[PDB]
Amino acid sequence: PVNPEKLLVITVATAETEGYLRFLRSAEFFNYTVRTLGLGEEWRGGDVARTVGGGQKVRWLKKEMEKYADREDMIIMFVDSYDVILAGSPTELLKKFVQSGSRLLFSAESFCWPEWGLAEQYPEVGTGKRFLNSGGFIGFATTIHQIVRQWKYKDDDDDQLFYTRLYLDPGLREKLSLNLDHKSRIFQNLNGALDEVVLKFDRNRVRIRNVAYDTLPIVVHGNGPTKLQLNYLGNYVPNGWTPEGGCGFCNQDRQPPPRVFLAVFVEQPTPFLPRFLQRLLLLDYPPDRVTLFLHNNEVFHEPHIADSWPQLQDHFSAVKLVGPEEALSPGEARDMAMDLCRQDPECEFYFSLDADAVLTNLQTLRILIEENRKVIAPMLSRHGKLWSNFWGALSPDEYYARSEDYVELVQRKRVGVWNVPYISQAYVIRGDTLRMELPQRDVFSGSDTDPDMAFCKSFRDKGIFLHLSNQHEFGRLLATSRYDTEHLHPDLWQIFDNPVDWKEQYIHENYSRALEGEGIVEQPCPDVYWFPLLSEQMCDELVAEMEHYGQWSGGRHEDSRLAGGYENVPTVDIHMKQVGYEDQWLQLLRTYVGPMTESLFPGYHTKARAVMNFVVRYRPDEQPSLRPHHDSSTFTLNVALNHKGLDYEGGGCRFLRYDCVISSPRKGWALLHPGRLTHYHEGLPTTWGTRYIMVSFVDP
Amino acid sequence: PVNPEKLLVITVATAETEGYLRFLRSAEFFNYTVRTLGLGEEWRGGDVARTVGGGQKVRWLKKEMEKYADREDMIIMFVDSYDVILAGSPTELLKKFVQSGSRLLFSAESFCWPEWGLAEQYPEVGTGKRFLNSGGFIGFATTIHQIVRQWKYKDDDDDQLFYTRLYLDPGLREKLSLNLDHKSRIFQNLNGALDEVVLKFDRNRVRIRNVAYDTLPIVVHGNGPTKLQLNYLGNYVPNGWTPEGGCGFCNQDRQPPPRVFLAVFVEQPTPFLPRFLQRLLLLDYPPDRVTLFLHNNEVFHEPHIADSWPQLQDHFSAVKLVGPEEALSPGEARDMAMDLCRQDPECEFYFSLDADAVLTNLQTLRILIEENRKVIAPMLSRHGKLWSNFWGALSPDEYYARSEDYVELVQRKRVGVWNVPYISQAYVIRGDTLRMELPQRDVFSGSDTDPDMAFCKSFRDKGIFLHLSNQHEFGRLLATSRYDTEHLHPDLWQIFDNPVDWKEQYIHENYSRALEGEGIVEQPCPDVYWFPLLSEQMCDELVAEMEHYGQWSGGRHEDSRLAGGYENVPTVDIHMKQVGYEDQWLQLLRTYVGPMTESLFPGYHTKARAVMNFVVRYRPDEQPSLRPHHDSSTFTLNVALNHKGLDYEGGGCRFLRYDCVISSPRKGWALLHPGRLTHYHEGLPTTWGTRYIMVSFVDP
Ligand SMILES: *[C@@H]1O[C@H](CO)[C@@H](O[C@@H]2O[C@H](CO)[C@@H](O)[C@H](O)[C@H]2NC(C)=O)[C@H](O)[C@H]1NC(C)=O
Ligand SMILES: *[C@@H]1O[C@H](CO)[C@@H](O[C@@H]2O[C@H](CO)[C@@H](O)[C@H](O)[C@H]2NC(C)=O)[C@H](O)[C@H]1NC(C)=O
Ligand SMILES: O=c1ccn([C@@H]2O[C@H](COP(=O)(O)OP(=O)(O)O)[C@@H](O)[C@H]2O)c(=O)[nH]1
Ligand SMILES: O=c1ccn([C@@H]2O[C@H](COP(=O)(O)OP(=O)(O)O)[C@@H](O)[C@H]2O)c(=O)[nH]1
Ligand SMILES: *[C@@H]1O[C@H](CO)[C@@H](O)[C@H](O)[C@H]1NC(C)=O
Ligand SMILES: *[C@@H]1O[C@H](CO)[C@@H](O)[C@H](O)[C@H]1NC(C)=O
Ligand SMILES: O=C(O)CCC(=O)C(=O)O
Ligand SMILES: O=C(O)CCC(=O)C(=O)O
Ligand SMILES: [Fe+2]
Ligand SMILES: [Fe+2]
Ligand SMILES: [Fe+2]
Ligand SMILES: [Fe+2]
Ligand SMILES: [Mn+2]
Ligand SMILES: [Mn+2]
Repeated sequence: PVNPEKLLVITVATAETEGYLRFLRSAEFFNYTVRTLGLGEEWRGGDVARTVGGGQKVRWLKKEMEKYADREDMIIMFVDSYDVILAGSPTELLKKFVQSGSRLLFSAESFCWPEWGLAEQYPEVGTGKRFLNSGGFIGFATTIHQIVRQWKYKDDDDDQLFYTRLYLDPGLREKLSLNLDHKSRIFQNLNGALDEVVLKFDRNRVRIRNVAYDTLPIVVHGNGPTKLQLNYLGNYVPNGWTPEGGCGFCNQDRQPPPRVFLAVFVEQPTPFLPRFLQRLLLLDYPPDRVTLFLHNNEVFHEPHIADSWPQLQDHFSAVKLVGPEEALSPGEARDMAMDLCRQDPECEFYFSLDADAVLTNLQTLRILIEENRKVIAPMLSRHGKLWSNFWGALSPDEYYARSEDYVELVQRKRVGVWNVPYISQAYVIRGDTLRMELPQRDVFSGSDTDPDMAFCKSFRDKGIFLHLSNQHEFGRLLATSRYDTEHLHPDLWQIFDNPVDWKEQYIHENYSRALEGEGIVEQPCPDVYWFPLLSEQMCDELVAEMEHYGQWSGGRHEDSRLAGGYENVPTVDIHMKQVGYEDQWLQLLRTYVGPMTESLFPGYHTKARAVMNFVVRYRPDEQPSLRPHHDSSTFTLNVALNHKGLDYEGGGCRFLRYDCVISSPRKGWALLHPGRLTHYHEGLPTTWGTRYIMVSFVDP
Repeated sequence: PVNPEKLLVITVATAETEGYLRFLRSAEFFNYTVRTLGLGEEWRGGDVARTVGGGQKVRWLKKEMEKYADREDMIIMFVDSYDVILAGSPTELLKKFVQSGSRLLFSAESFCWPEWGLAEQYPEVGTGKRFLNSGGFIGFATTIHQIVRQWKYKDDDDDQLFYTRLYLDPGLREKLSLNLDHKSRIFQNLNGALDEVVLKFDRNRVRIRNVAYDTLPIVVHGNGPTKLQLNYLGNYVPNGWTPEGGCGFCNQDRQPPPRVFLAVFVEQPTPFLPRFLQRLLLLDYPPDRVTLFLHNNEVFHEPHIADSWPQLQDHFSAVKLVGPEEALSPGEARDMAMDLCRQDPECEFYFSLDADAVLTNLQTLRILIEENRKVIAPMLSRHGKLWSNFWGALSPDEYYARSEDYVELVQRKRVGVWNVPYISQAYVIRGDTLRMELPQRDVFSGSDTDPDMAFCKSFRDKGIFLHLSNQHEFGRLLATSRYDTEHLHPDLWQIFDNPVDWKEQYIHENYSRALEGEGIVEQPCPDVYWFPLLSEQMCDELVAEMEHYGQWSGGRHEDSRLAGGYENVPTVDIHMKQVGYEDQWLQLLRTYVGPMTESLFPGYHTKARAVMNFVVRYRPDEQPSLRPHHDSSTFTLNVALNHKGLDYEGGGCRFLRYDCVISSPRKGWALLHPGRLTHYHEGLPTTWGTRYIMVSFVDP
């Protein structure tokens, strides 16, 4: 049994990047002893991401190995650091090294790189990997010194070619007992083997398994174009996220805060923008520490911004509006906003927030800052769907792809802080990072690629992780796809596409409490119920939309009311069909009035069918009253839309068989009474002003 | 001006017949002085109704005229009496006689009778009547004596031929100044002039006008086959019936009573016979003075007679039943019944009453006896129609005909006691008349003519008036036309043909009071009303009819009830359609339930449409309960059909939204509640016995 105190891990790292730090954490988890070569030095090994190079590693390792040239008691494993994680213990590692019978075991990979012609010189291996990879090897310090001491080439010469040629010397391969880990018992290179690697979960740690060879590798190497696949595995392996411990590096359970530049982007017509702008005043972060930048690209939203701007200017430290008249593209506005923070050394954090992001968690900005990441996004999802503001994987084209764990993350089956290839709509970036690692202005622009993808590609090219937290519930994403802007109040038509936000804006705030009991619902007349249904904003916008149409009913107009053996009881009104709001209003009936009626009339069942839905206008100068009649409905819904006293004087609804009068209606409240046989009723005359009501004859 | 004290009317009458008495009344009305010749003598003038004769009148007049052979101061008018009425005063009569310039004025008629060949010998008259009639003449006593003294022929020789031949002597016609009343200024003979005579009304008397000659005759002579037309006129002229005085011989405004033989005839299956038989016990006449004879021709009615007979035998003086097993024809039974009274000198009055005659006036028999007529019938009419138990006129065939005043009599625009040609269904005949004037047994039989017509013809042949009183409301006539006897209780199906009698038998006695207010209707649960609808007999017969059908509902049977989003709520029941009672039950709904629902739910209007009408049977051993549900109706009718306690133990109807229970239903009473939305309800389990209810889902 080889003593783990005799094992030393050597790696190379010119800077403490997130990948290197991820490597060290995995090393410390298993109590590995790591020696890092080359910190602070300038990397002269060339663009190893694009071509060959890396000889500076061999030079640095050769110098280091002269100390141990005679240390036959020492085992050394050289590995990369930026794209390597450790999945197994030193004890298991040494046990497997001894089992190999090798004196210097190199990792094996599928490709013969960089010289593909040398493939013939390699020994024939049946079913395992055949060729050498220089990203990881392990052997006796004496044997390794005899190999690396022969380095005498340029810092930008290829390291793997150097080891390959020495390994292809049959006499040297035999003299020193060199070997390759063909079946990935110790080293797992990802390039050319993605379909062979799966995560193997344990209670408080995660590994990988090679299903081709049925092994559990110690070293996971995201070599070549597999950095993002290694990013995925590194979210779990070895103690990233565990079934019983949860994530292993997030905050989990949570004097001046850092100054922040908040950039808000309005790049398309988006619903509920006044609500979004009002919410900015409610973000739980000291506003004197926040500078606001708002780019509005829509003339449709200029009135919305204008209404909010006095409150925003009075609220935040400083404000800046870039309107549609600047003719800025989205990529130019986002480059501008980010560079305003980049060129300001007092900007410690950049917070980018799009208009379709609804932050229900007012502590979002705090939470993300405490995570102490370079880049981090809150997970936002569209209500009741899988679509959200991040990607778990990339197609080969670098386009959208669904990761293996995407649904688990979106459904918050697994929560934590996740290294992901793409984020959007909301993210917090460290100002230091913009100054030191992404100093260019063309972050979102510069190519024909979509700006939000160029942004993410810009950071992946620099080795900057893009983090995503679902540790908390942060909010949701508005549907903006086909937002019909040709209305006086377009958000009235948003009941289908954005129902949660529609309910918060238009359904009465005390509606849901009334539906749960709690003694809000009243019964002013025997079988006539009274409950809050619409908010004041819904009433005001519906009335406005009606008057904007203008074409109220006149003579010859017929309604479905029964009085004295006749249906000749008309009202001056507009039907929802005329204004194209019937489908929308029928949805309100199914979702909100139906369940209320079944609660108040136990035993009755409804699907809220209604052919007759209309807004009535009473006025002393045209039609102020409505004579006694029955409704052609099983039950009738009657919603007030303005204020008695302020907007009109005059009575409301009289139920004759009960001598019971609703004399003081309440604005967003609805009456619910039977339509036939029992509740013969009358609309009392409006004597001053104008009285609006919304009526539906449901279940005719 | 000729003194009316010089005028003497002479007529002939061997018996004080109704026609003679009618003549004398008209004579006394105008203060005429009448000398009647031949009373008590045997009539030897032959059958003047069938052929020639009447010379006995001329012989009797000749003897009488010898007293006045020299009385030039005296004017004498000879007229018939049995078929003559006087329509004018002696003063007007003498004024017209003088105006004629005649010394002996004979009446004129259209026909030259009895020798038609003598027509050529008559003077030519332009447009008036040409030939002589011996039924009336007026002249000086000296001139008349010179004519009648030449009589020397047989008692059965023709009187009119005698006068005609003397009138056709041109020298004698000239010597004595004989004339004919060509234009009916004084005498109106009806034969051949019916289309010329109309009634002329005054305030307190009635005349006739000749529209051909525009005259007002003094004497109306129903000569030949016009006796019945004279009967019609005699109902008015001169003071029979007047617009301001009413009838002039009826009682108008009304110690042992006469003994009566009451003969009841059941010659066809007739509805409501048990009610008819029960009514016999309620006729307001001392039953110890009444003998009952009942002829039942229908085996269908034998059980009905059997049930009633103990009460009838105990009630009346004596009773006699002739059943179907005697095989008596209607004419034989009516001959038998009438002859039982005829051969019994203690029978002072005969009262014949048919089973389809409903006497609503329990004083009928008294009223008719007080009228002191030989024959008299109460006017009975079929409800809401003109058909009734008399004819006003006869066709030439002696068949049915509508008289000019028939509708006025049936509608009781004119009331009185009327001389009519035909009566039926109910009449009171003086026993003396049967003994002395109609002694034959074959009154209804003897020919192929219908028995009821033979009866009336028998009396008209004897000169017996058939009287009809509409002076009071006496009753009605049942429709018996198509009485469907193939039912367990056929009278249940009589709602159309006999609705007044159907209502009295089957509709609850206190229903109509409840419909007029009076605080019978109850409201045991909020909008659930409770009123009496059916009588106990209706409930018992409907249940019996249901059990007699027997085929109650079982598994797989579906009803129109809504519970928990489903229509799977069945009852063990029978639908009215299955037993062929739906049309009948829908008529009950329209007539009785509809108007009640409109009274209790002001504003609602109904035509009582119902596809779902059925009787439910609850039993502990099959289906004792009915789970909570809604009804597929605007409102629901729910009628109990038996007694809680006596017939079943267990609850009734529970309305869940009100915690209101109808725990003690009342038999013929009905519940009336809404069917939808508000009155979710349950049928509580029947724990002992059997519970029947009648349900209708009206206005679905
Ligand atoms: C919803 O209900 C709350 C509480 O029941 C209402 O709040 C009250 O508002 C009145 C004036 O409108 C105040 O006088 C009370 O003090 C408030 N009570 C509380 C507990 O805050 C609220 O107004 C209701 N919402 C709407 C739209 O009517
Ligand atoms: C119709 O109403 C009358 C009176 O309202 C009912 O007669 C009463 O009957 C009860 C017993 O049933 C007696 O105790 C009372 O004395 C009666 N009152 C009178 C004024 O006679 C009659 O029962 C009702 N008819 C039906 C079929 O229920
Ligand atoms: O600027 C650099 C680039 C490279 N490296 C080290 O050199 C190794 C080789 O780089 P890379 O993993 O990107 O090459 P690949 O494995 O894809 O061939 C990295 O893991 C780092 O340990 C470094 O220290 N500084
Ligand atoms: O039995 C009789 C029949 C006849 N008359 C009288 O004779 C008249 C002639 O009879 P009738 O009127 O029937 O003959 P007609 O007018 O039809 O020729 C009657 O009016 C009676 O006055 C009579 O006294 N006894
Ligand atoms: C690592 O070493 C420390 C002693 O410094 C020990 O407490 C810890 O349990 C070790 N961890 C493992 C995984 O062996
Ligand atoms: C008939 O005579 C009486 C006198 O006895 C007289 O009172 C009556 O008014 C007279 N009637 C007529 C109609 O002349
Ligand atoms: O005026 C009211 O509140 C009642 C109006 C009404 O009942 C109707 O619209 O049919
Ligand atoms: O049992 C009862 O009285 C109620 C029965 C009922 O409601 C029905 O027949 O539908
Ligand atoms: Fe309308
Ligand atoms: Fe209404
Ligand atoms: Fe049924
Ligand atoms: Fe029911
Ligand atoms: Mn590498
Ligand atoms: Mn005559």
